[PDB]
Amino acid sequence: EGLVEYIDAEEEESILIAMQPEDLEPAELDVDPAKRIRVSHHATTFTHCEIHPSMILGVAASIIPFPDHNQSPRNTYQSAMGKQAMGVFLTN
Amino acid sequence: DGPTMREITETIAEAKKKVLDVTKEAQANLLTAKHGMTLRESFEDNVVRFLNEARD
Amino acid sequence: TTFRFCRDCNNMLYPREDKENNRLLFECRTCSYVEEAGSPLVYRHELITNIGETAGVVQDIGSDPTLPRSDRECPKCHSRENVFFQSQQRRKDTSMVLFFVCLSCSHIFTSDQKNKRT
Amino acid sequence: LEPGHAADQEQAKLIRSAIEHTTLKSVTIASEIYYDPDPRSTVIPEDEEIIQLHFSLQSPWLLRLELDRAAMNDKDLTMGQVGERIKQTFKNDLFVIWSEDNDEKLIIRCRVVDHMLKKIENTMLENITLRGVENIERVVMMK
Amino acid sequence: VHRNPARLMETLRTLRRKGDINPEVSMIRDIREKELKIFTDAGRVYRPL
Amino acid sequence: DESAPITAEDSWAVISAFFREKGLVSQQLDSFNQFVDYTLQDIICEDSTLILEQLARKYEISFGKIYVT
Amino acid sequence: LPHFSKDDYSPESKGFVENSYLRGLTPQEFFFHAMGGREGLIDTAVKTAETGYIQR
Amino acid sequence: KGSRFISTLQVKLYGREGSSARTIKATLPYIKQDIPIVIIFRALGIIPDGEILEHICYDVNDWQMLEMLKPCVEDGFVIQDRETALDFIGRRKEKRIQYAKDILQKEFLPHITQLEGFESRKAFFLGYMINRLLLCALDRKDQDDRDHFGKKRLDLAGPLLAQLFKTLFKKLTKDIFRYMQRTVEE
RNA sequence: AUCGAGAGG
DNA sequence: CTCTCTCTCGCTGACCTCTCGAT
DNA sequence: CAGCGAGAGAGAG
Ligand SMILES: [Zn+2]
Ligand SMILES: [Zn+2]
Repeated sequence: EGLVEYIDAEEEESILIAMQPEDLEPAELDVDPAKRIRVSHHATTFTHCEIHPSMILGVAASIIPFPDHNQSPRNTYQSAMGKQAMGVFLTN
Repeated sequence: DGPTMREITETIAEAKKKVLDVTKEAQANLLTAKHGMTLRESFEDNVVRFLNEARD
Repeated sequence: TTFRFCRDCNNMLYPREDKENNRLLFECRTCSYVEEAGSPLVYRHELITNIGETAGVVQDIGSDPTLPRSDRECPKCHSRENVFFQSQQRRKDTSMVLFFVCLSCSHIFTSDQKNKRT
Repeated sequence: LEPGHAADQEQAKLIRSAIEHTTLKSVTIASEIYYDPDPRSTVIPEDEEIIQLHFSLQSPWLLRLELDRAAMNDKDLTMGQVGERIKQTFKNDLFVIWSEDNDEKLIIRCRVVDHMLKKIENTMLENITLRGVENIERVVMMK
Repeated sequence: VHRNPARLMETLRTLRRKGDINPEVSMIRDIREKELKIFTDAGRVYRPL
Repeated sequence: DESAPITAEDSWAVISAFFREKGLVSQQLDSFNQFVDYTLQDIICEDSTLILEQLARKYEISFGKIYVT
Repeated sequence: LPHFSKDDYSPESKGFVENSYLRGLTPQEFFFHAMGGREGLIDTAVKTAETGYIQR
Repeated sequence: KGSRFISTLQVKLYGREGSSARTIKATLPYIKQDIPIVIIFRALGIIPDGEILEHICYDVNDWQMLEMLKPCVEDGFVIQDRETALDFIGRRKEKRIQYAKDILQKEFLPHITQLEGFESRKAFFLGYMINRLLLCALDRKDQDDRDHFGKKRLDLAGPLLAQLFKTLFKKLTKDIFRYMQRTVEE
C-alpha cells in the first residue's frame, strides 16, 4: 500500500523524522510536573515518522523496565546480566 | 517539591533563553573577537558553561 | 581569475608579454593562436576565501525537508518562506552567519550586518 | 612577568605580541598577481592613489597583497613595519609600497627589480616571520 | 546525469510504494550534491518507518 | 474512523504485525533462503565450464541448475 | 539525529537533557546519554589496560 | 557476481597546504609509480586539456580548482597524445602500451566496467573523484568519515557461506579436471 | 595439549 | 667533502578466574 | 606508534 517504507542510513540522511505521530497534527497551559519536558519539534515537514521510539532499543533493552528513567551504563550491565540470567530456554 | 520543581524548570528556561540570545548575536556577527580562539570555539564554550551552571 | 584555453586545439593558453608595445597576450603552445588579454590579473590566490559560503543553491533546494525554515524575509522577495544554512565551507575560522534563500526572489540574503557584499 | 611588574595588562599585551609567531601568510587576505607595464601608471585605481602618494624624490609584473585590518588591530605589527620586514628580506631585489594604515583598504605592492614572482610570493607568505618568537603559535593573558 | 530529478524521484517513490520497485533498494537524492545514489546492495541495515 | 489519524497505541498494532511476519531472526532466514534459491545456481554457473583441449579434441563440461533435497 | 532539523546548534539538538532521571529521558536524550556511557566504558577499559602496563 | 577482487585506487595531491607546486598524481593498481591524472586522461583518449579540466570540474567559473589543476596541466603538456601516455606506464614497448590499455580496462574503476569502449564514463568518474579531492583540499567540504553506518555493511551468514562454497566448488572443479587430464582410459 | 570462543570480577 | 643533520623508512613491545567447543 | 635505529640523501658550509 505504500503506507510504510524501509530506509537505509544513507537514505536516512535525506529524510526528516518525527518520533511521535502526535507531533505532526496542528498545535494551536497547565502541565503535570512529572511529565518529562519535550522540546517542540517546530518542524514544518516530516518525511517519515518513527513507528515507536522503543524500537531503537534492543531485545535486552526492551526487557529493561523504565530505562528512560535509568542511567545508561546500568542498562548495559543489566543487558549482559540478562543474557547470564537463568531461564527456561524452551518448552522442549 | 512542586514549587522547587517550578524553580528548576524556570532556571533551565532562563539558561535556554540566554543561549538563544548568544546564538542570535553569533548569527548577527556582532560578537567580540576573542584572542587565541576561533569565534565558534568561544560560542561553544559559553553555551557549555551556561548548561553546566544551569545543572549545578 | 579567468582562464582561457585556445579555441583551435582546446589547450590552455600561456601568458606572454609584447615588450615593444608593453601589453600581455595569451599564446598557446599546442597551436600558434595568440590573443589579447582582457583581464589584467594572470593569477590570484585567496589566503582567506569567502567563496563557497553558499554552494549549489537551486530552486529545488527550497523544497527539501531537512533544511530549516525561518521567520525572516528578504526585502526583494517580500515572502517569508526561506531556507537558512550555515556556511558550507569548513574552515578553522567559520562565521555562524545565517545565509537565507527564498524561492520567490531566488536571492540570497545574509544575516550579518557587517558585510553586504555579493 | 618581569619582577616588579604586576597588573601590567599593557605590558603583557606587548609581550604576547612580541612572542607570538606572525607570518605574512597570517596577515594577508589575498595574494594577486597583475602585470603592469608602466611603473607610474597601474590599472588598479587604489594603486594609482598610492603612486600619487609616492611623489617623494625592474620587472613590470607586480604582486599585490591585501591584508586584513582586524589582524593588524590585534597584532602589534603595522603595515609600514610589515613592509619594512619584506624589504629587509628582499635586500632591494624587489621594491615595495604599502598603502597607509589610515587608508580603509590596504594594498601592499611588490615589483621585482612569471614563475619567479609566483615562487617568491609563496616564499614570502610562508617564510617571512615578523615580530615573533619562532615556535610559539599563540599566547594568551591570564591572572 | 538527469534533468528534473524531483519528478523522477517522485515516480520512483510511487513505484516503491507500489512494490514495483523493491522496498530494499535505497534511493537518495541531495540537491546541493546534485547527486542521486541508488543502492540495490545487500548488507545495509534498514529500519521500517 | 478510517479517516481519523492514528495514535501511538494504534502504532503498537502495526509493530505487532511487522513482528509476526518477520519474526525476530528474519535477517538470518532471508539471507540463507536467498543464498539457496538464487546464489547457489549463479555460483555453480559462473566458472562452470571445464574445457580440455587436444590438438587432434575439445571436451566441455557445463552444469545445470542446482537442486537441493 | 535524524529527527533533528539541519544546522541546529541548540542544546536539545546538541544533547542537553533538561529532564531528571525521575521524569525520564526523551528518546534523543537517551541516545545521547548512551553515546556518553559508551565512551565512558571504552575509556574505562583503556584506562585499566594502560594503567596495568604503566604499573608493571 | 563471479570472482570479486577489491581494488584500491589512490588519488594523491602532492605538496603541503602552504607549499607551492601542488600536483595531483594517481597510482594505478598494477603500476609501481603514480602517473599524473592528465597522463591517465590522455591514455583514456580525452586528449584536450580543456576537455580534461571539464571532466574534472563541473563548473567553469571557479578559479581555484583550475589553478590547482594547472601544475598537473603543465605536467601533462609534456605528453600530448594518447599513445605516448599509454606508453609511459609501469616498468618492464608496444607490448607495454597494450598492457597499459589492459590495465586501464581491468584495474582502473573495475566495478564500472572491465571492457573497452567504456573509457568516457570511467574518465568522468575519475574527474569526479579529483573534484571531490579538490573540494576537500579547498576545505569547502570536510573529509569523509570511516565510521558511518550507511557505509558499513553487515554481511550475514548466507554471503559468507557463499564465498566459502565458491572456494570449495572451485577446488572440486579443479580436481574433476585433474581426474580427466590424468586418465584417457575412462 | 593446542587453538578458538564466551563469561566473570 | 662532509660530518651533520635530516628526512625518510623498519619493529616490537604492550591481571587474574571460570566454563565450553572444537581440533 | 614511535622511537630509535638505522640508512639514503642531500647539504650548506
Ligand atoms: Zn591552440
Ligand atoms: Zn527572499
